Order: sequence, then structure tokens, then C-alpha cells
Amino acid sequence: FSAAVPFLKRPTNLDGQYIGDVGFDPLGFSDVFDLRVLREAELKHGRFAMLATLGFIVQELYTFPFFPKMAPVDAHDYFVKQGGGSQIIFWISFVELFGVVALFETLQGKREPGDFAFDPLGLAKDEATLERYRLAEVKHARLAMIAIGGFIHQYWVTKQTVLEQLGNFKSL
Amino acid sequence: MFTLKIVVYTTVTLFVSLFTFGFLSNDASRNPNRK
Amino acid sequence: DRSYSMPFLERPPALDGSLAGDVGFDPLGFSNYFDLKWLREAELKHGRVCMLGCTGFITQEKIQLPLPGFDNKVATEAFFSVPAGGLWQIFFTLGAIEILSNGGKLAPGDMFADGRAPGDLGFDPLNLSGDDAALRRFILAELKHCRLAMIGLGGMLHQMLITKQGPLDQLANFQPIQYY
Amino acid sequence: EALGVDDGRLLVPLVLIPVFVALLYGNFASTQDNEDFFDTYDQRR
Amino acid sequence: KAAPEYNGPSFREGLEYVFSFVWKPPILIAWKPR
Ligand code: CLA
Ligand code: KC2
Ligand SMILES: CC1=C(C#C/C(C)=C/C=C/C(C)=C/C=C/C=C(C)/C=C/C=C(\C)C#CC2=C(C)C[C@@H](O)CC2(C)C)C(C)(C)C[C@H](O)C1
Ligand SMILES: CC1=C(C#C/C(C)=C/C=C/C(C)=C/C=C/C=C(C)/C=C/C=C(\C)C#CC2=C(C)C[C@@H](O)CC2(C)C)C(C)(C)C[C@H](O)C1
Ligand SMILES: CC1=CCCC(C)(C)[C@H]1/C=C/C(C)=C/C=C/C(C)=C/C=C/C=C(C)/C=C/C=C(C)/C=C/C1=C(C)CCCC1(C)C
Repeated sequence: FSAAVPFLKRPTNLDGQYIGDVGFDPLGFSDVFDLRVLREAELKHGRFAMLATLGFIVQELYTFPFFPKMAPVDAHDYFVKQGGGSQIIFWISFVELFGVVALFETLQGKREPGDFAFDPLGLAKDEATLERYRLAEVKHARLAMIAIGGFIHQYWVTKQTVLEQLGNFKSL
Repeated sequence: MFTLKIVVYTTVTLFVSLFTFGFLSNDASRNPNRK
Repeated sequence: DRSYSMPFLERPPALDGSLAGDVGFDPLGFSNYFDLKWLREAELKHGRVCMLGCTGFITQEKIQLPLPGFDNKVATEAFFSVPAGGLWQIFFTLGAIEILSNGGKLAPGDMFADGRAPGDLGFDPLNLSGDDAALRRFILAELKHCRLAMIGLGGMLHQMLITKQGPLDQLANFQPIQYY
Repeated sequence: EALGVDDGRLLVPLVLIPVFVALLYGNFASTQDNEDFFDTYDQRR
Repeated sequence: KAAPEYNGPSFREGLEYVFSFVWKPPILIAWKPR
């Protein structure tokens, strides 16, 4: 009785415990792997994308003076060589060791998936506000993971940055 | 030549130290008549 | 229930408030599988070794003893310049301090066999560890300085290996990595 | 020429290895009853 | 000067645990088939 797809039945383990659940698990990935590990991944991919989308937009409008001006994707290449790339990899890796410890905790059931307990500015006042926001994040992560993939492929073809392409559509 | 020499020195020093400290580990007590 | 340092994870069981410097950061849980007294003795000894060492890298650059070969500003370079025998004489003197300080009980099983709360090798010449409250807070400082020094010495050693320059000098006349 | 040591690096094995083993022996030594025996050899081990 | 008793695993078990960090980390047990 999946709500999102009336026809298909709700996948057995998608019961709405995690927020963002519309029963959309057509290919049944839920049954094969632990749902908790998957939510961790949904949000972790989403979080990179929700940031990257901001970056393609910001990198286009402005770049710091010390770096040469380049299109957003081009930079994956200059930075592989200037060595900035390694730094951004070293740190994101360091944060992730703690992430392996965090996951193992989720598997032992002692951590809600996706919770690093970071709410510095304390925006989440109430358990409802957390449910409102928590859903919003899951929706944005899903939109963003789609959009970042778009910004990149459209550039691989148009060879135009996203805001420039919007200005000059330059249809194939 | 230096690397072979340092490897040989490491090996010889290890075995000689093992021999020396093994015979220092109350070797006379390792007899069947010890109680 | 939760570590203070890492809120997401659980408080490492072994860590309770009693050891000093305990904000619960043992994510990989070494505490569960080794003796905290052995571990603390090492957290302290590496720091005490790198409080002397970090100060050493800075002092050597500014001032060097009159004897020949004690003249290389870069610590890493100096190790080679100084006479080798002297470096071994230092090794041995330190080695004696080890055996006498630990009383010959120098192994994981026996070092703490008699008393010896970790790191109490007895050096309190000016008694400052008489107040307990004072001792509990000085002990946090030593660990916080030991932990920073460890990180600092590694940084200075690696940054010198690239720059062939002592820490203070590299900050002056800093050049990007490509130049070196 | 003192031990055939023409390169200082040769002295790192000649010292660290005997010390390390000695460290293993020190634990054996601390476990022994080290009071004096009036005998030809010490049977305590 | 806290001195916990540590009635726990031996040193060899700790070394084996540290090695299991690099040959058997909890990374892949999160994804387990049912
Ligand atoms: C005759 C010389 C001599 C002797 C007999 C001793 C005797 C002793 N020392 Mg040593 N020490 C000496 C000289 C000496 N010291 C000198 C000159 C220094 C430098 C100033 C030190 C520095 C030192 C430190 C820093 C420590 C000791 C410790 C000890 C005690 C335990 C020994 C042991 O089991 O280690 C046997 C040898 C080993 C186990 C090998 C060392 C282990 C390696 C180096 C760890 C590598 C970790 C790795 C890099 C991190 C992973 C990275 C990640 C990316 C994977 C013992 C009382 C330890 C102690 O008290 O523990 C409670 C301790 O922590 N000593
Ligand atoms: C704090 C650790 C330490 C201790 C406890 C200690 C004790 C004694 C005693 C016992 C009381 C004697 C008798 C003695 C004698 C000499 N020491 Mg000394 N010494 C220590 C440290 C260093 C360093 C770091 C160096 C050094 C030197 C010499 C030389 C010069 C040789 C020469 O004339 O060329 C001679 C004769 C230098 C060196 O050997 O250079 C080749 C040199 O770098 N020592 N030393
Ligand atoms: C957590 C935490 C904190 C925090 C925080 C942060 C950092 C929050 C940051 C949140 C962000 C940045 C969310 C961003 C979402 C981005 C989205 C949804 C992108 C949508 C793009 C779309 C729909 C598109 C598109 C497009 C496509 C694909 C291609 C184009 O041709 C067309 C088009 C333009 C239509 C703080 C300290 C504040 C407080 C706290 O105590 C704890
Ligand atoms: C000055 C002197 C020089 C020398 C000097 C010599 C003596 C240098 C002495 C050096 C040594 C002893 C410094 C040790 C540093 C270790 C630090 C950085 C720690 C990392 C542990 C932290 C990050 C951790 C964390 C961990 C926590 C605790 C618990 C875990 O669950 C989690 C985690 C794994 C994350 C030389 C000889 C070159 C010559 C020079 O002329 C003069
Ligand atoms: C050099 C060479 C030549 C000279 C002589 C010689 C003997 C031949 C030799 C000397 C050699 C020796 C002395 C060289 C070896 C040297 C030094 C002492 C190694 C230091 C390593 C520091 C590591 C990378 C730390 C990273 C700190 C972490 C990120 C802090 C993490 C933190 C925790 C986890 C969490 C909270 C906050 C954050 C900040 C995130």
C-alpha cells in the first residue's frame, strides 16, 4: 500500500520510523541492507551535495584572489596539483575516522543515524521543530543530490557554468 | 653495501643479545634436578 | 551515556571522571584493551619528552653552545652535525634515568606494581602538589600542554623537513611549498 | 673503526637492540626473588 | 593521581585489537544482508 506508489505495496521495512518515508523503495534496497546504515548514507551524500550545489554557484560568482580563476569543475584538476586537493581530502578523511566510530555506534543502535549532535547555534528548539527541519533536510538532500549531478553534466556538455548557461541558454 | 652491512649488523646484534640475555636468565636452574 | 568530547558516541566505559584530562575521547577504545595506568604514563612521557623537545627546537635556533658542530640552526640538520658519541652519551644518561626512576620495574606488567600512580616519578622539588584541588588542576595543564606539544613537535619536524628552516625562521621569510 | 662502525647509523642497531632485549629481560629480572642465596647456584626461578 | 585497577584484557589482546583496527574495522558490518 505504498503511499507514493499506490500500486506497489509498502516495502516491508519502510514503516515511517525514519522521517522522509513515502514508501518509495521500489527495487527493495531496504530489505537487503540495514535501513539505519542507509539513512546515514542518504544524509551524508545529501550533505556533501547540499554544500556542493552552493559551491558551484559561489565558485562561479566569486573566487579568492590567490587561486587562479577557473570554472567550477575545471578546478578538480588544478587543485589535484596545487595540492589543495590533498588538504581538502585529508581533513574530510580525518573527520571520517570519527564517522566510522559513529557508524559502528549506529549499528550497535546507540546513535540515531545522521546525528553528529551538531546544533551549535541551537536552531532546533522543540521535538516538533526537529521533525519539521529533519524532514526539510532530507528533502533538500534529495533535491540537491539530483541538482549537483545536473550542474556537472550540463557543464560537461554546454561547457558553460550554470549561471552563465541560464543567461545564455545556447541550446544544443 | 651499507644496507647489507646494516642488515648484517642488526641480525648479528639481535642473535648475540638473545644468546647473552638467555644465558643470564638463570640458566643453571634449567636442570631436571632443580626443585 | 555519551562521551562529552564526542557526543554521538558512548562514554568509553573505562573512562570515568577519576583520571584527569578525561573528556571521554577514546573513540577507538584503546582504553578497553590496555591499562589506563600504562596509557597515561605514555601520554605524559611523550608529552614531557616533547615539552623539552619543542622548547628545544625553538631554543637551538636562537642560541647554540660554543662547541664545534653545535652550530646548525635547523634541529633536524643538527642531529647529523653534532658528534655521534655525544648523542649516544645522552641516550645512555636518559636510559639510566629510566631505570632509576622506575626502580627497574620497566615493563607493562611491573612498572605500576608498587604504587607509582602514573607519572609520579617523584619530581616535585618545590612541593606544589600538596593541595589536592591544585594538583587536580595542574594535572589537567600538564596533559593539555603535553597534548599540544606532541602536535607541535610533529608539525615543526615535518615543516622543517620540507623547508630546511627552523620554526621561527620559516615563519619569517615564509615561502609556499612549491618554492622549496 | 671501533666496531667496524664507519657510519654512525651502524650504532643505532648495536645499542637499540641490546637495550630492547634487556627491557624484555628486565621483566624477567623483576619477577625473580633477588635476595641472596648461600649456594652454588640459585634454584629460585 | 588516580590508579584504576583494570581487571580487563591483557596487553596481547589490546595489540590484537589495534591490529583488528586495520584488518577488521566495523565499516562493512553496517550493511548486513538479512
Ligand atoms: C637505555 C634506554 C632506555 C630504556 C631501558 C628505557 C626504558 C623504558 N622506556 Mg624509554 N626512552 C629512552 C630510553 C630508555 N627507556 C629515551 C632516550 C627516550 C627518548 C627521550 C625514551 C622515550 C620513551 C617513551 C616516549 C616511552 C618510554 C617508555 C619506557 C618504558 C617501557 C619500555 C617498553 O616497553 O618499550 C619497548 C619498546 C617499544 C614498545 C617500541 C616503541 C613503540 C613504537 C615507537 C610506537 C609507534 C606508534 C606509531 C608510530 C603510531 C601509529 C601511527 C598510525 C598512523 C598507525 C621503560 C621503563 C614508555 C613507557 O613508560 O610506557 C608506559 C613510553 O611511553 N621511553
Ligand atoms: C646530560 C648527558 C651527559 C652526561 C650525564 C655526561 C657525563 C659525562 C661524564 C660523566 C660524569 C664524563 C667524564 C663526560 C665526558 C665528556 N662528555 Mg659528556 N656527559 C653528557 C652529555 C654529553 C654531550 C651531549 C657531549 C658530551 C661530550 C663529552 C666529551 C668530549 C669528547 C671530546 O673531547 O671530543 C667528554 C670527554 C661531547 C662528546 O662526547 O663529543 C664527542 C658532547 O657532544 N657529553 N661526560
Ligand atoms: C547544522 C547547524 C548549522 C548549519 C548549517 C547549514 C550549513 C545549512 C545549509 C543548508 C543548505 C546550504 C542547504 C542547501 C540546499 C541546496 C538545495 C536544496 C539546492 C537546490 C537546488 C535546486 C532545487 C536546483 C536547481 C537547478 C538545476 C539543478 C540546474 C540549473 O540548470 C537549473 C536549476 C537552477 C533549477 C548552524 C551553525 C547554522 C546552526 C546549528 O546550530 C547547527
Ligand atoms: C627537541 C629535540 C628533538 C627531539 C625532541 C624529541 C624527543 C621529540 C619527542 C617526541 C614525541 C614523544 C612526541 C609525541 C607526539 C604524539 C602526539 C602528537 C599525539 C597524537 C595522539 C592524539 C592525536 C590522539 C587522539 C586519540 C585519543 C587520545 C584517544 C583515541 O581513542 C582516539 C585518538 C586516536 C584520536 C631532536 C632529537 C629531533 C633534535 C632537536 O634538535 C632537539
Ligand atoms: C625529524 C627527524 C630529524 C631530526 C632528528 C631525528 C631523530 C632524525 C628525527 C626527529 C623525529 C621525530 C620527533 C619526528 C616525529 C614527530 C612528531 C612529534 C609527530 C607529530 C604528529 C602530529 C599529528 C600528525 C597530529 C595531528 C593532531 C590532530 C589532528 C589533533 C586532532 C584533534 C583531536 C583528534 C580531536 C579534537 C581536536 C583535533 C584538532 C581535531
